[PDB]
Amino acid sequence: PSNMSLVKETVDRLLKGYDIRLRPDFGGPPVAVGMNIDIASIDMVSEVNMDYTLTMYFQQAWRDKRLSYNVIPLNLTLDNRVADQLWVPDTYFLNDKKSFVHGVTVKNRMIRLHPDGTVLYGLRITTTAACMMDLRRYPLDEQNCTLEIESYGYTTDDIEFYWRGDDNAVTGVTKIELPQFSIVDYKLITKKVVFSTGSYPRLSLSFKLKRNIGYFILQTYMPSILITILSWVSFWINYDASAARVALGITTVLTMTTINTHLRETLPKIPYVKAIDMYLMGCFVFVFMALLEYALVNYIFFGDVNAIDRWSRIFFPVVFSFFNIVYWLYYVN
Amino acid sequence: QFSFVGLRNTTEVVKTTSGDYVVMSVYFDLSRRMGYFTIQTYIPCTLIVVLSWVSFWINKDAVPARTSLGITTVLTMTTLSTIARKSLPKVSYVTAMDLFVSVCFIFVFSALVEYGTLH
Amino acid sequence: DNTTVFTRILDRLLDGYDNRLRPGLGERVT
Ligand SMILES: *[C@@H]1O[C@H](CO)[C@@H](O[C@@H]2O[C@H](CO)[C@@H](O[C@@H]3O[C@H](CO[C@H]4O[C@H](CO)[C@@H](O)[C@H](O)[C@@H]4O)[C@@H](O)[C@H](O[C@H]4O[C@H](CO)[C@@H](O)[C@H](O)[C@@H]4O)[C@@H]3O)[C@H](O)[C@H]2NC(C)=O)[C@H](O)[C@H]1NC(C)=O
Ligand SMILES: *[C@@H]1O[C@H](CO)[C@@H](O[C@@H]2O[C@H](CO)[C@@H](O[C@@H]3O[C@H](CO[C@H]4O[C@H](CO)[C@@H](O)[C@H](O)[C@@H]4O)[C@@H](O)[C@H](O[C@H]4O[C@H](CO)[C@@H](O)[C@H](O)[C@@H]4O)[C@@H]3O)[C@H](O)[C@H]2NC(C)=O)[C@H](O)[C@H]1NC(C)=O
Repeated sequence: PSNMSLVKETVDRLLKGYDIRLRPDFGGPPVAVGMNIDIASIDMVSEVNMDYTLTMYFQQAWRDKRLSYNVIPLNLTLDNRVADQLWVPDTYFLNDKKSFVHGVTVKNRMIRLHPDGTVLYGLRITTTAACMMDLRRYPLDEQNCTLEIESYGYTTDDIEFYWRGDDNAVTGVTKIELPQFSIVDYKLITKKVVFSTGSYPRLSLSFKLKRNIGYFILQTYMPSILITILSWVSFWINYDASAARVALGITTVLTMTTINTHLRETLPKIPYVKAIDMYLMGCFVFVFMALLEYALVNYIFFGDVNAIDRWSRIFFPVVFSFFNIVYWLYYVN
Repeated sequence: QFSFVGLRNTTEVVKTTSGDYVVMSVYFDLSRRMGYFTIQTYIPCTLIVVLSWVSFWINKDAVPARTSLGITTVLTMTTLSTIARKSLPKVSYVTAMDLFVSVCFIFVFSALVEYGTLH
Repeated sequence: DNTTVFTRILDRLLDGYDNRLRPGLGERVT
């Protein structure tokens, strides 16, 4: 039990005469606050609010020469309740609408005073970081989202952020299986943004999310396309007696309206047509013009006619195919 | 929506950046209770599929009646697909329920175009 | 030695300060 008393006296010695107000090496070179992240999971991507909920094992290791011990050849890992008694980087996430550290069972948090002095401080954080969504190519979009770590009150003179490990500082991203997204790539940047007061440190973790078209091609595009095909069926019916053709044509726009109404619930209200509303409206225009084609041919016949029928029949599939080709080419790239 | 078949405990070591930890995982063997979804979705959509056959049994030229039946079926099928979408998350998987409703969808479409070619 | 001066200044700042009263109460607007 001698080691128990030794650890007790050493911890008491360390925490005695410790000023939380003073950063490590105050009045000296900047303290190199290395960082390390391990994304546990990306819970969801809220495009309506333009933000994503991310849960990560945020960690930040720095050196504090005061918290230096040599007698015990081991790495103490004190209770998480001691963090309030030690200096900590005043880190904040610039784009952070809402976040909290998990509390069950005890406050999820770590301290580990290594023998040299390196303090491995880590928290289990859930963040609803903000991410400006340019949903103009949606659903064929490549939304880019970032987390912006930055010190609040300290300038680059006093503090300095770096990824301990050039790229290994971020881990667990590959195993993440987003529901509607695929994390094509992630990059880590270490800038020094210059503000009015001075140059502040900055680390910008970035994820280049790619929308999973496999889900939405059947969820949204497939019904609309299928209904468009049904519109083509109208032309086959007849011209001598087309009272059925009018009914078949006019039902399709109602189907379109129902599909659109259900779709609008999930989407935001960005004014640009996006890749989705443009296609839905174009299909709406095509079916509407099919109804107008029926109107014109019916008026002319009751007012040569066979040629009008057949020319319309050939014209509609080819021009719709051109529309589909143009749209896919424009938005796929 | 599920039944607790049984529990199964485990204990292993997990390696992480901070160090080595022991993880106690309790596996709860949950078995799906399909009755609710069967009566909610499968039974009515299957009845829609049968309704498609009703249009087939309709005979004679009878263009207005055939068109009315065929086009009217797709509306209820679409509404059922929309309702099934509620419980479905945004997971990018080819869900069996989605496969089922899509099969019904293309079946009704095939029936309508079958009448189109017959006319 | 720089820290000693800094920490002594921080110690002496709050001495005699009563946060219940705004600066210059009864003398001028804050
Ligand atoms: C308490 O705290 C100490 C101090 O932080 C930590 O001790 C670490 O223990 C790990 C053991 O896994 C060491 O990892 C290995 O260290 C070797 C030597 O590192 C020294 O030299 C390198 C040279 O570049 C310096 O960068 C480093 O700072 C050290 O000065 C490395 O050579 C090893 O390299 C490879 O090892 C295997 C080989 O297969 C690979 O799997 C590894 O991934 C790696 O590529 C390896 O890195 C670590 O160095 C120790 N830290 C230090 C500072 O020495 C522990 O946290 C703990 N130690 C206790 C309780 O004893
Ligand atoms: C998701 O969206 C974010 C938007 O924030 C993208 O983040 C940008 O990524 C790019 C590329 O990684 C970053 O560009 C970087 O700029 C650094 C700063 O450049 C200055 O460097 C010195 C000061 O250190 C100046 O003197 C100099 O004049 C430059 O002005 C560079 O250092 C970076 O590395 C290399 O950049 C170029 C070559 O690309 C060359 O200067 C050098 O070879 C240099 O080594 C890098 O270029 C940018 O800063 C990030 N932030 C932005 C744009 O706001 C993400 O990239 C995106 N997601 C993906 C997956 O890309």
